[PDB]
Amino acid sequence: PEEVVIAGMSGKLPESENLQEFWDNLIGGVDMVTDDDRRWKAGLYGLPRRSGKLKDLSRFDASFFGVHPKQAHTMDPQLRLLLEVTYEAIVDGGINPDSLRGTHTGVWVGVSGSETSEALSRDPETLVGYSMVGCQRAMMANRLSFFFDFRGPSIALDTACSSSLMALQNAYQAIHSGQCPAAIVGGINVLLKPNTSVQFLRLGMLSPEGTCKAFDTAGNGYCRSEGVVAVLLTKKSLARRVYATILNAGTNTDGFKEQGVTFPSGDIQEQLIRSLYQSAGVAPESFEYIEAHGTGTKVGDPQELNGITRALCATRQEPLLIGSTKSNMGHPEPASGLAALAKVLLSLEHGLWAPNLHFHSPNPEIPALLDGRLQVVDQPLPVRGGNVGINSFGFGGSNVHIILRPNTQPPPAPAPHATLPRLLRASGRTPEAVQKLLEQGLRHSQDLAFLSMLNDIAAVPATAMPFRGYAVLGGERGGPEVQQVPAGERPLWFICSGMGTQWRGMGLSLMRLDRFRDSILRSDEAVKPFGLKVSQLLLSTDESTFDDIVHSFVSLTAIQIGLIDLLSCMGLRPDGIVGHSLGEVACGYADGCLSQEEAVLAAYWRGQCIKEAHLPPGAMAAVGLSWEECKQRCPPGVVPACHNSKDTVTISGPQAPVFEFVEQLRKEGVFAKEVRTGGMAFHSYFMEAIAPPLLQELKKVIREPKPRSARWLSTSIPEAQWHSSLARTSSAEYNVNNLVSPVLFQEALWHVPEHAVVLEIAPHALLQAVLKRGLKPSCTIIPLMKKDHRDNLEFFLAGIGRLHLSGIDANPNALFPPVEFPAPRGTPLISPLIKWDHSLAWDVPAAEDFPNAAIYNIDTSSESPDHYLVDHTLDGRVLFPATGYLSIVWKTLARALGLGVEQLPVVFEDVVLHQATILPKTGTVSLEVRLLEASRAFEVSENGNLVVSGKVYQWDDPDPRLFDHPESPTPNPTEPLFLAQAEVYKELRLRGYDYGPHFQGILEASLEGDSGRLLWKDNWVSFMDTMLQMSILGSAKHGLYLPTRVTAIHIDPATHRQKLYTLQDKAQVADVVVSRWLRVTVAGGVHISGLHTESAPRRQQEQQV
Amino acid sequence: HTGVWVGVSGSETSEALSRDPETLVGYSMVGCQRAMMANRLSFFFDFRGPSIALDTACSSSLMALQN
Repeated sequence: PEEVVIAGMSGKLPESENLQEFWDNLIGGVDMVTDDDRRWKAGLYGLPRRSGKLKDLSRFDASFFGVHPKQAHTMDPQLRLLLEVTYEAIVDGGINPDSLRGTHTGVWVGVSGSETSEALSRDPETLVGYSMVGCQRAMMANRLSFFFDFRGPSIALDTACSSSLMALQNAYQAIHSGQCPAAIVGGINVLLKPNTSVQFLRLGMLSPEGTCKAFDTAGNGYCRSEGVVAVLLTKKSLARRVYATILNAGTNTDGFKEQGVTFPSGDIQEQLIRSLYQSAGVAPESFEYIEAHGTGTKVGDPQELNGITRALCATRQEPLLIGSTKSNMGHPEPASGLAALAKVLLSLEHGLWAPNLHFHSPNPEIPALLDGRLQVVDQPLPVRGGNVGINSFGFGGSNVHIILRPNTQPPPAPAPHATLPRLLRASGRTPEAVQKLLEQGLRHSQDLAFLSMLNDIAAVPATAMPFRGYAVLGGERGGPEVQQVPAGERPLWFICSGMGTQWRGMGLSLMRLDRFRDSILRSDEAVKPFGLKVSQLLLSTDESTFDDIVHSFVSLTAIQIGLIDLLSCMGLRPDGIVGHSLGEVACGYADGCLSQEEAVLAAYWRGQCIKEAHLPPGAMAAVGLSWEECKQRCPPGVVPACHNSKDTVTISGPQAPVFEFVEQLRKEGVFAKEVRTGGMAFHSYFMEAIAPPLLQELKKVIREPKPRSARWLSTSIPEAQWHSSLARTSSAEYNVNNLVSPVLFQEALWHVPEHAVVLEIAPHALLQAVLKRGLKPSCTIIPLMKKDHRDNLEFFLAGIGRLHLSGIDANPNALFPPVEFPAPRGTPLISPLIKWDHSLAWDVPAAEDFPNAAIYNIDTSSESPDHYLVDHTLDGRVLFPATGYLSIVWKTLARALGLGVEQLPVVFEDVVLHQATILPKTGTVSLEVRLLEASRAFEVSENGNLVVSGKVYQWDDPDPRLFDHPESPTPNPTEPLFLAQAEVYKELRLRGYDYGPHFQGILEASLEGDSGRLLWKDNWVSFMDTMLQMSILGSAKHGLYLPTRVTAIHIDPATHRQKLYTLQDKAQVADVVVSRWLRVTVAGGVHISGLHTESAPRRQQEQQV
Repeated sequence: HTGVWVGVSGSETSEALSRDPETLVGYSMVGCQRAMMANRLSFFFDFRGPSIALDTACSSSLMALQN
C-alpha cells in the first residue's frame, strides 16, 4: 500500500502539562509519582500513597469546541483533555485541522473506564440527560469525530490495558489498506474511583511502595498513573513532520494458559515479535532499542524479557538496549502504549535515551541482564541509530507490537535565501498564545521548516481564535505585533498610484524574491525589442535614469505588475480595483482585462507618445482648494485635472499659468504645492494632440479587448456613463481617454465599503494621506513599500502582517522557495506552544461521589486551600470563624439539592454557636455537618460535641429590595474624616482582635462606624467576617465580644455580583451599612439580622512578663 | 489465529460489585471488566488472534462484524 508515518503527537502526562515537561522530567530524573492527597485521602482502604496524577482536570476551553456551559460540566474530564490534546496533536505536525475536515480520517481511542458516568447517574431523580452524551465510552471518540468532522470509523477499543497500542495498530492497518487517509489514536486514563484501586490491590497487581521497579529484583507490581495522549498517523504523501515510520504492527493473544488468564505467556510474545519483524523484512541485528512493557512484576518481567531475548538476541554480537517508561511515570492502564511511544519519539528527537529509574541490580531469573546481551539504560546514552520496538501486553492476554524506523533527515544545507528575512504569522485564543508562538519562532529564526509549519497552522478563522499577530524575523528593526481581530468578512481593495511615485533604486530589495524577479524579467522581455530593459534601469545607479518619461512609466508598471504577481501567489483576489491614470494599466492587469505583455507595451507606448509630442512646458501642481472651487479659480487655459480629495484637487496646465495660480494662492495663503513632472501637465487639453498617434499605436497593441469586471472602478469616465460603450471594455480608447480626460479619484473612493482593507500597490505609498482622509474613517491603508527605505522586503512583510491582523488570510510561505519534507529531525515540537483560555473551572467528580454525613477536614497547613484561616487569631489563638460554619452548611445544602453555592441563595435562621473550635498549629480538626431536610435544620458536630445548630433552607423568591441600604439615622453630612484600614485594625487590635492580612477587608469606615467599604475576594468567609467586624467596630463595649447567636442571614449571590463595583484599582469592593437601630448589617448581597455577641474572658496567658 | 470482536456498551455489573470498598473481591474485575468480554472467550477457546471489545453505541455488534 502506502507508507504510514507518525506525523504529530500531544498529551498530558503525570506531573507534566505538555510533552516538553514530560521530556524535562525524563532526562532530569524527576520522578512523576507523588504522595499528594489530590484524588483521595492517602492511605484510604490501605492503598499505596503514591500514584501518577495529572496536574489539573478542571480546565477546558468550552467556547472553542462549542460546548454549552451546562454540557461542559457533565462532560468527562478525559473527553475534555482529549479534545484539547487531539487538537494540539493535529497542529503539532504542521497540518491545519481544517485541511482534514470532510475527509475519511478515523478516530481510534483506547479507554477502559467510565467512572464519571457512574458518578453522574447516581441520583435518578435529578440526573441530567446530556450526562450520557458526554460520559459514554463511545463519545470518547465520537465527540472528536463530530467536532473535527472526520468521516472515517469512530471506535473506542478497550482490550484491557493495551487499548492505546491496539488503536495505533488498527489505525496503521486502516492507513495501509487505503480505507483512511489519516487517523487520530488516543489514550485516556484518570484515577477517580478509589474502589478500582482497591480491586487492583486485591488482585495483587499493585505494589505497596507505588514504585514500578521494572527489571529489578525488588519488583512487586506497578503504581497506577494517569495520562491522555494523542498521535496523528498519516500516509507519507500528506505528512509534514515524520517522527518515525511504522514498518509493521501486529496483535495476538496468549490463548489458553494453565496458570490463569492473568498470567502472561512469553511464548506468544516471542512469536508476535518474530512474525512482525520477519513480515516487515527486517533483521534482528538492526534493532537498537526495545521499549519493554516493564510493569515491574516478579512474574511478568521474566516472561517478557526472556521473550525479547529469545526473539531478538539470537545471533547479534552487540547488546540490545531495553527501557520502560513506567519506572518514571507509573502505569497508565489504557494509555500505557502511547506514553512509551512518546518517550521513544522524544528520545529520538533529542538524540538521547531517557534514563530508567529504580534499577540498581538485575533480576536473577533473567539470564540476559546478568549477561551482556540485554542492557538497561540507567544513564543517558546517545542514539547510535537503528530500529525500535514497542510491546504492550494487557493482563487479559492481548499483545501489541510495533516496529518503528527513526526519521534520519540531515539539516538542510545552507542556501542563499536563508539570510533573507522570513515572515511569521500566529493566531491564538488569548494574547498569551500569540506571544508564546512568536517568542518560540523568534528563538528559531533560522529554522525554515519550523517557520513554515507555524505559518501553516495559523490560518484559523478569526471567530474561533480572536487574537492574531505577526513577527518579521531576521530584520534588524523587528518585534512582535499583537492585536485583536474584528469579526465579519472585510472587503479587500487595491489602489495603483500615479506617475509621481518614483525613486532611484526601487525594487532591488524585492528583487530577491523569485516571483518578483521573474515578473520583472518577463516585463523586460516584453520591452526588450524596443531597446530598453527594466532590470537595467533598476540595477542602475543614475539619478537621471528615471527622469525619462518612458523609463519611468515602464519601470513603474513593471513593478506594479510584480507586486500583483506576489499578491496572487498568496491567494488574494481583490474585491475592488481603483487606480490613478498611470496606475490603471496595472488595474487593467488586476482584473484579467490586460495581459502582462499588453500592459507593459502600453506603458512604453504611452511614455513614447508623450515623448514624441513636443508641447510648451506645463507645470501641474496640487493646491489645497476644493474641486468645485478650483473649477472657477483655475485660470483660463488651466483646469482641475486630478480630483485627489475634497481638501486637495490637483490642477495642471501651462507652466506660466500654473506659476501665476501658485503665486495667487500664496497671496491668499492656500496650500499651493507644485509637483515635478519635467514640465508636463497630465490630463490637460494640451495632450489632446498626442492621442491620434497613441490611438493608432494602442489599436495595434491591444488586439481583442476584454470585459471590465464590476470590481474595477474607472476614474477616467464619471460614474454616470459606466454602462456606456467607451468604458465597457479596456482598449486603446479607454487608455487614451484616461490619459486625456481628468481623473475622478475622489468620486470612486466613496464606493469603498465600510471596514474595507485597502492596499496601496505602488513603489511609494504617496496616496497614504489622500486615502486616509478621503476614504471612510474605519478603513486600513496597509502600504506595501516605502521610498528610500533601506530594506523594502521587511516593509512588505510587515504589510502582509497588517493584512493578517485585519482578518484577510495571506500565506507568506508562497513568497519563498518551498521547504522539502519530511522536515529535518530535531525540528522543535509545536504542541507545547499552544495555549488555551482556561479562565473557567469546570466540575470534576470527587472521591466521595462513589459508594463506600458530609465531613470537612480543616487543614491550616501551607498548601491546604484553608490556609487563610491562620489569620483569624483572637486572644492570641487561632479560632474557626463563625461564618466558616455557614460556608460549610451552604456547601452541604448545595451538594444535597444538586446546585452550586453560586446558584443557591440560602437563608439561615436561629444559628447558635455552642462552643469555639481552636485550630491546632499542627494537624487537622474534622467537622461533620448533618442536615434534616424535612425539618430544615442542621447540626455541626466535632468529635461528638455539638458546635453549631440552626435552620437552613433555599430562598425560593429572592428580592433585591432586601439589600437596599436603610437610610442612616445620623446624616453625617460633613464627613470630614474617615478611618483607613490601618486605623480600623489598630482599634480592633487594641480591643483584642489580631486579624491577619487575609481577614483584613475593611478598606474604610466612618467615624461612627455605621458605614464603610468591604473588599471582595473569592472568599465568602472573609466577607461575612468583615461584616461582623464592622458590626463590632462601633460598639462602645471593651473586650473581645464573639458571636453566640444569629437570628437571620440571607445570601443572594446574584444580587451580590450585581452590587460589587470596582474601584479605580483592580480591586472589587462592596459598600456596607450597619443599622444599630434595626439590628441589620447589610453589605453587598448579604443580610445579617439579630447578631448577638457575648464577652469572652481574656486568655490571661500573659506571655509578656 | 482466530479473533474475537465483541460489542459491549455497559459495565453495570462492575459498578454493583465494586460498591463496598471493605468487601470487594479481587476477581470481580476479571469477570466484570469490559475487555474480559472477549479475552475470556479467547482464553477458554484458545484463540490466538485479536481480542477487542468495541464501544460504538447501537453499532458495536455490526462494527465488530465489519472488523
